Amino acid sequence: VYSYTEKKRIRKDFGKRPQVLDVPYLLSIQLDSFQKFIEQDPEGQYGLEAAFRSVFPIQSYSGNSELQYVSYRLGEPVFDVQECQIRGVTYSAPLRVKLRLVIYEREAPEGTVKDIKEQEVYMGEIPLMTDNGTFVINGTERVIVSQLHRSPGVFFDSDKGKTHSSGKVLYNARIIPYRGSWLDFEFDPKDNLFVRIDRRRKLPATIILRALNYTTEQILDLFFEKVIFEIRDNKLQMELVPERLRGETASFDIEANGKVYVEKGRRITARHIRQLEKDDVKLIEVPVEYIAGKVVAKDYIDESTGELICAANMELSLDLLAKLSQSGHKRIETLFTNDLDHGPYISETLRVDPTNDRLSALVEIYRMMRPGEPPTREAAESLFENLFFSEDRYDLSAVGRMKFNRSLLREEIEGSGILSKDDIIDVMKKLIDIRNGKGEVDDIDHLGNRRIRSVGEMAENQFRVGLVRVERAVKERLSLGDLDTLMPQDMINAKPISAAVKEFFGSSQLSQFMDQNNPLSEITHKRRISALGPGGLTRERAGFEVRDVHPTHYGRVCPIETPEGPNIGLINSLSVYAQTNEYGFLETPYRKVTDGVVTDEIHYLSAIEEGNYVIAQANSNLDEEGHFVEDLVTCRSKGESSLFSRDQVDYMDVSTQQVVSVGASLIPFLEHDDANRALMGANMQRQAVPTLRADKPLVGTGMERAVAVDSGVTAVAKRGGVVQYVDASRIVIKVNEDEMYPGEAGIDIYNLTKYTRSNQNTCINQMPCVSLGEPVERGDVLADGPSTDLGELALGQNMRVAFMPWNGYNFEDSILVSERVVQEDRFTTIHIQELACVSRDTKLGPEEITADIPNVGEAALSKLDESGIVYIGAEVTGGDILVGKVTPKVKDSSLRVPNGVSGTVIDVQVFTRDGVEKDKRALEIEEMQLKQAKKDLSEELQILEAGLFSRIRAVLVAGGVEAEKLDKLPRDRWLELGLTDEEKQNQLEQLAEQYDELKHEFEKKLEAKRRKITQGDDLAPGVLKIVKVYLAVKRRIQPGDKMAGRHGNKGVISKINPIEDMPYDENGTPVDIVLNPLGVPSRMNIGQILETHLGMAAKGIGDKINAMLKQQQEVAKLREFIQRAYDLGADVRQKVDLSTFSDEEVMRLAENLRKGMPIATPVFDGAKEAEIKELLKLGDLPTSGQIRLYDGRTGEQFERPVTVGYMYMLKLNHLVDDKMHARSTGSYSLVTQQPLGGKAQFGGQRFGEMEVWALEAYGAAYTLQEMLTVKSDDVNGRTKMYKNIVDGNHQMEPGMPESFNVLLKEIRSLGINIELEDE
Amino acid sequence: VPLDGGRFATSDLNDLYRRVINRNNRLKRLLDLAAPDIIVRNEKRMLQEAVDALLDNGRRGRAITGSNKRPLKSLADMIKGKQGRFRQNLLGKRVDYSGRSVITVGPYLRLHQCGLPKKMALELFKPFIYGKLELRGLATTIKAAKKMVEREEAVVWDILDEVIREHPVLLNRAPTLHRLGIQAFEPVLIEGKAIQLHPLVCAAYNADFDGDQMAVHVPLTLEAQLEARALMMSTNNILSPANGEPIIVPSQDVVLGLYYMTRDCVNAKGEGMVLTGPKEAERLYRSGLASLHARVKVRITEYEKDANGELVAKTSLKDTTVGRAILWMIVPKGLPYSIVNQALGKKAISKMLNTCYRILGLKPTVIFADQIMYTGFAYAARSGASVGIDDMVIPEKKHEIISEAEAEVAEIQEQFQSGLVTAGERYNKVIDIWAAANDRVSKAMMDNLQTETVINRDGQEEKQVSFNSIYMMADSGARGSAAQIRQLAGMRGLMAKPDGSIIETPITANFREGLNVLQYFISTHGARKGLADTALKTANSGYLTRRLVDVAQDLVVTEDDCGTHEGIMMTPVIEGGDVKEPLRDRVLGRVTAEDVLKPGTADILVPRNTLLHEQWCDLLEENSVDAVKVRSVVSCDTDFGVCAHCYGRDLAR
RNA sequence: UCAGGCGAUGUUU
DNA sequence: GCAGCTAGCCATGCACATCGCCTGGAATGGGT
DNA sequence: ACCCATTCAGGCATGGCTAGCTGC
Ligand SMILES: [Mg+2]
Ligand SMILES: [Zn+2]
Repeated sequence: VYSYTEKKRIRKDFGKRPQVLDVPYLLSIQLDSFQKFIEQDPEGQYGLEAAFRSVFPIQSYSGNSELQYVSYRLGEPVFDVQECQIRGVTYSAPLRVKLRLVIYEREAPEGTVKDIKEQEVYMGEIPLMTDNGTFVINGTERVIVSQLHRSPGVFFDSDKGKTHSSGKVLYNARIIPYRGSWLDFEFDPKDNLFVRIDRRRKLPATIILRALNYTTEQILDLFFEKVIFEIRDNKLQMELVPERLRGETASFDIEANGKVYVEKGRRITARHIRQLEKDDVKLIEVPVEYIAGKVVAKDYIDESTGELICAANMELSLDLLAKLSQSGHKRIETLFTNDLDHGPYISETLRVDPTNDRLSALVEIYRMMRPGEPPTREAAESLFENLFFSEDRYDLSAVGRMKFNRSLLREEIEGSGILSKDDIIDVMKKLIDIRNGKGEVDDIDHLGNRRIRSVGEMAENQFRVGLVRVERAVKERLSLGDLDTLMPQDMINAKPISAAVKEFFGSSQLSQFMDQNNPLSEITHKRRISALGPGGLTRERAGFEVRDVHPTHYGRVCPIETPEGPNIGLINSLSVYAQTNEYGFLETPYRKVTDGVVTDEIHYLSAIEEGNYVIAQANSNLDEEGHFVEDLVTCRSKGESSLFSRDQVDYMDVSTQQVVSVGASLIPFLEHDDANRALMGANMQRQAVPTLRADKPLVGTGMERAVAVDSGVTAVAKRGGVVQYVDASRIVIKVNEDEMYPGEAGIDIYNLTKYTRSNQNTCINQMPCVSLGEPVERGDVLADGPSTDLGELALGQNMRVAFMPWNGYNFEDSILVSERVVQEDRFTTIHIQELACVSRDTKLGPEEITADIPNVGEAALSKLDESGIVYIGAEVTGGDILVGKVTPKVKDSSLRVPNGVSGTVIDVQVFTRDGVEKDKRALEIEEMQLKQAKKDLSEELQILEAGLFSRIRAVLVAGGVEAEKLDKLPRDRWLELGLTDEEKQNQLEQLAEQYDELKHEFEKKLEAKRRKITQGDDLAPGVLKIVKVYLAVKRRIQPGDKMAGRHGNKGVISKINPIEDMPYDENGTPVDIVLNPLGVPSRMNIGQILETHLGMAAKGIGDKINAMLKQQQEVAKLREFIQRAYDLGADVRQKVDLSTFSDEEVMRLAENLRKGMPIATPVFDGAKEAEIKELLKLGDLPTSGQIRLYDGRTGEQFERPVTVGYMYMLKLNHLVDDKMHARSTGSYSLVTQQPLGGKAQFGGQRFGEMEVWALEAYGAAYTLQEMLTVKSDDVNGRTKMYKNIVDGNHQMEPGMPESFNVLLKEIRSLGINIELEDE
Repeated sequence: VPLDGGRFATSDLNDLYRRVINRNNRLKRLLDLAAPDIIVRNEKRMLQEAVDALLDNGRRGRAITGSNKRPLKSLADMIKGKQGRFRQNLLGKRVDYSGRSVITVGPYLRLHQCGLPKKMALELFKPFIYGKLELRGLATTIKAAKKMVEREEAVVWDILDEVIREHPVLLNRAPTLHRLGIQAFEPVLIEGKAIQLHPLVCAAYNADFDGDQMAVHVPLTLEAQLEARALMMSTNNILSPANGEPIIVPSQDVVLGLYYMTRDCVNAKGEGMVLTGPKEAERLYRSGLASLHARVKVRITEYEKDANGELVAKTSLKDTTVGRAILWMIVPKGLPYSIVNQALGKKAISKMLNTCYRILGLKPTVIFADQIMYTGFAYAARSGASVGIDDMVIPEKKHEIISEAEAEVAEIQEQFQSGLVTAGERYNKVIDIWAAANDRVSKAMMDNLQTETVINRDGQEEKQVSFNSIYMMADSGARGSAAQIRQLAGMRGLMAKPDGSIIETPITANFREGLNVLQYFISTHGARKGLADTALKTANSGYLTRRLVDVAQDLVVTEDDCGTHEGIMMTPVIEGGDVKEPLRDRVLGRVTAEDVLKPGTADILVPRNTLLHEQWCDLLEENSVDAVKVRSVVSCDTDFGVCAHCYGRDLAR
């Protein structure tokens, strides 16, 4: 089976693996995100609902007047997308909110005084998302790029090594909350624990412990274990957990009820510990003159006097032992302390404490957070209770709580959104546990600690900032307010909401100016995953590890598609099958494996989940029965690959593509290329530029169809049906029956978009690709777009290439091209510039747009109408006058085509602020656009009304027909009919009433449309009317353009030979490009050769069919041959039963193949050499793939075969007439009399610091003294130089550089004094 | 400035001055009414800190915000930093009379001249044009002639040629690392819009043709023209001041050419016929009787300059190959014929050029370089050396070798599974055995390439070096090396992992056959490591060069002989392993300090103020003395400079 | 005609 | 119970050219 | 109301320094 358009040119498909999960819709990120941001959803949970329900209700300072939320609504936009782009306003939507204001009975219980509900207070506008995923801000078309940052959570890092050189490692532990203040714990090389907050300074961690109202005894209890001593007969016998000794070598006897196990000195063996635990003998005597080297648990004041005996956490000594045994504290508790397992860390830090109580602690914290102030007690109380415990200024999310509890082995996943004593303590415990020698630091690349936001997250957050900025003012007015003499819509002022959300969608390190020169460029730029922006690292701090590719990127983030240069590794593209988990971790598909069967059950997995299971790999020969045909297979387990048993696997890859992005899965034979060149290939492909005459790629990879359709640059049909009227402007489809709505539905109408500007000045354009009277299925192309063809992606063109060094003209990489190319116009691009001409009424007067001009006569003014603006069509050049603008004196402020830029004017826009006249050509274009709007919208409704007459006269026809009673009268006799008084007469009467209503509706609709098109929308303050002109250059190809393959072989075209001189082959065809073979071995991209050979096979099949069809052959031969070509190949999934097409439907297929039978090559399951050979031999070409070529000059065989074939090349857009530039003398700058910089401004180069070093290196000094004096700075000398030059004398006069004179004046402006001495 | 319309872009200066002046007026006010002291103290403090702002914002705690959100620029910032005057408008500045464009190839140029676009030129030399015009009287004044050039009438182009004729320009490439990145040329006018640049200089500029750009500057004054003609034109830099090794080293296409041009097969058309001179060798190769490389005898005549400057001829029958003679028709007079007899790889052709230099001077070397290039390109193209899949040959033993290695792996795996070895030596054992297999396969492929061709001699069989296009491009030294031809044919070895550890399963497959996915995906971070490294490398190295030039700046060779008897000592470097640098090349061209006594004492071998060039080094080798004292710039004893003799040869002369 | 953002470019050995 | 040392706090800097494209002073409050 | 009066967070290396800091 095939979708009826594929039956046109059915692409042949090598490839062996069955595909189970088709390519998904390539814009899920953008579309789901925003659809989620803006959609009525109950129970909070990620929407404007969440935002509001969080910030509201707003209550006065107990004044019992309160404001609360109800619902909200979104009116339809005041325009549509296309009109919106054309005019310039955003593509916005109004925001209505139902609010409720209540007041309780003053001086009483909660007696509701009054509740007025202002219907839908208006609080601003938020843009929408076009069905392509692009916002429209000011006439242009922008995109928001998803950001990648650190999972709000907790982390345990090492920072091994590099610090303190001591060989010792640290262990810091951080808490990064979603919104608020950070928190860090860290050690110091003396094992001293320290908290810090917001990166300010250091503090002794126990300070914040004690700040959380803990007494030292509580602290020691909570962290350390215990050790029990009794003042018995003597020597104060001790309790001993046997294990507690294994790390500590003993220095006294070790017995049990006399039964000695070890005598003084040695370590302990686990056999001994087992014996002892078997024995239970613990209450044992100890050498008393030893324990003095320990630490006390609590405070043992006197039983009787309670004197200041001992402070907790203090050393010991037998004098103190007696000082306490005076009253005989028969129970002493100490802290178990190992120096390998369990260390005294907190004890030592507690000693280093400056403070001793809660209040002093709070004081210290307040003083570090705010330098220089006497702390008020409860003020500091507020400061602390407001950083880590208040719903307001600190918030993890669900995300934070999940990742947190996960890191702490807690039970649940839900919980509060603020910290707690439990939490901080548990973090400290875990940190200590690490320093002890269990558990492991995480790392900060593993994609379980790194997360994807999107447009939804962003806009939601920024809007929240809006609401808090409004609640402060609302709360204020409400506190200082009065009794309900003001309705809600006067409390709230939307201007902050609007301004903030505009700030975001208009000026961000994210919202950027969408690349648009190319379908693939759009669909890459929307899937981009950047690591920059607020809340993220920046291009001067990123080290090396974030830039490297960690082994969990596999299948979630591309390895190869990425810019090169400054920001490598931060602009990760996003894989094909990738999806966003519920919380926001990148997760990928996999196939569930039961005991021995590879199911077809997909199943998604995140990063960390993948760690435990064992995963197969894409290309593992399984046979027909869900069984791996071998019994041990390559697999990957925990960031590690190996070979495993047949029975251990659990999950298998989905397809073979899933490791790359749609940036670089259009690269046939990718797996025969080094990573480097695949990379540069992906990029250059992204920078193609639409040609003039698109053309399928002879050697593609089965993803073209997806990228094209599922981008937004082609006209896809919405309801299957039949074409009724085609045209380069519109397409009109008659819907089928069943897919049609019941009520007076009608037909469909697509407005193809004819020539218009793209954000890169290239052209954008659409063409019909179906002929009159023809079926179309749902979800199908009806108009090729820029760089598309019959619905496939086509960036460049396929030309006949031959690899051989040819007389130097292809020295390094310089492609050499034959004039056949430029003649046939198969690289002739199309560009468009957009000039501008505005008019502000100023002080000293207004400005009209007349055509009255001094210094030039009709010889120049001709091309203008008598109204002033240029005619549509005149071939203008550099210096002509596009608009006549005059300024009150009169001074000329006209508008001219800048130098160089040729043109051919195609369109003129005129905006005008409502309240001004419309001069002559304004009126002309005005009534023209009225006629346009009429014959467009009205005429649309006219064909619609025709079809509608058909439907309702069929209401008069189909069934109880009035054939003779109805054919005579025109189609107007339907309202008052008296016929079969059943449902047909009921329908007649009521629907005809409805229809006179519809006549009125027609009228009101058209009138509304005229009204719109008449209103003159807003502008910049102080401006009257804006005239815009467009131009359309047309660029051929010429020594200097940069052409490029898809495999990363660049090259600057370097000469244009005549047809005579190409290398021709024995049958006469020249060869159209000549590359340079030396470029293959080094840059180890052996791929482009395989591309070439398979290409030649393709064109072989082509020429064969071409002959068979030119001889006007019968059809049997064609079915046979086509069938054979689709059938060869080892064992492929392609299977076309060509014998089930209509005889006509084949002749059409040959017609579209005669240029060359396209071929697939799914990326990592390509075609093999064996099949390439067999395909060639199906053709009639030599197996090796090399021909002999003669030589256009001497006509004598090159001395050994060469490689000719077809290859797909692209015209990158660094066009040479955009680069080239020159300058003799012109505009000088203003503060430092140097020349300007750039091309538009007619500037000059930058003789920079490194060049000056060079010149100094040569002995040359006059060249340098010149290029620092006469060419640039000395005013006086500059002019005098020019004068001498024209007189014929060459000589300079140094003088002194004005820029230095400026330096003098500035330093002198400081207090300093700088002179020039005398000689 | 009046921006578009009526508004005025606020300048940080204007702003800050305005603020301090308001503050000051208020403070004068409050001292006209004897207001209270708290108020006057507040006012004074505000004023002090506002002046602090004006002078150096950002230095006193927190900067004052700008008009929008971001600190605004004060005087100190207007001086210092990457964008103050000293680094933005004094050290290096913008420049009239210049232009920029894309570069391309043009292999028809003598190496002292470069293409140049027409349009771009007529826009550069507008002044000199106006001159020559009103000199010939074809006009009246400036403005008339300006109309002339605007029109581009039929005369202007002729006069443009007339003023181009001899007038050097400077070409420059953007990141000028070192002196050779600004050179001179004479212009030849061309259509199109791309600067055409001779090919033997791409090496020096480090300029591939993948879309780089070059700037052109014009010299105006007369001293400056003489400059570009005496110090900067490409025919006066054929030695790099780094190390006196040539810089016109021919490059990829041209060496593939000469190579295929001079290399014996065993049996092609025209065997053993004897020829009367390079001339008729060429005449054969054209009419197609003999083949470009066929063992043959010829009569050649070479000149040797044994006399005190006189050239003596001698002839003889050498044994050679047709193509090799046809090369010989170029070589200038006095060089032994044994210079072009061998295979002519890259190293060898460089050796040829350099000996030609040392013996015959300069002009012969320049002209001989240009002829190398022409004949090279010509016979390369005439060869047609392509590359195709069939020419990367798999060793037929690779499968066997790698299976055997796999088995040994499994054996170690068992010896561990039964618990007889530690994971440590297990790891090490496996990695070593894979390395061994790697080397075995590499041997295999290199063998089967280099000897591949086996053919018959009018006898039975015989083996010779091959003609396998990829082997050829790798044996000439044009591109690649053993390493990369390995990575095309045989396995591509072990690939590192991000940290520095090394993964224990090599990429069993090469680039001709495919790569299954996981293999490719390892190779990725293998490569991205370095590719991402290179950028930060660039930045940091730039910084290094900057600081270096700003400490070694003042130092100009001022006097002529400090006349001192200090100095340092020189011995060749020995690092436990073999000697690394010979004493010869550490002492080439550097003025001695004390007469070097022959090991037989009282046998003074060299004076103390000599200039040790090649022949004196030979004498040193003869008596084999191997510890020589010598004068070094660190010891010279001259004020404010460095004396000539203490600095030695000037490499590049 | 003055300051930020972004992207690209090139500097791949 | 002073002095050499050692430890935290701030200053400094971090390639070169392009080219684009945009984006850009209000902020209250006032007088007719 | 309109255009103008007075005002508003992933460095690292080093170094250079300041304030304790425990030999004497
Ligand atoms: Mg380059
Ligand atoms: Zn000296």
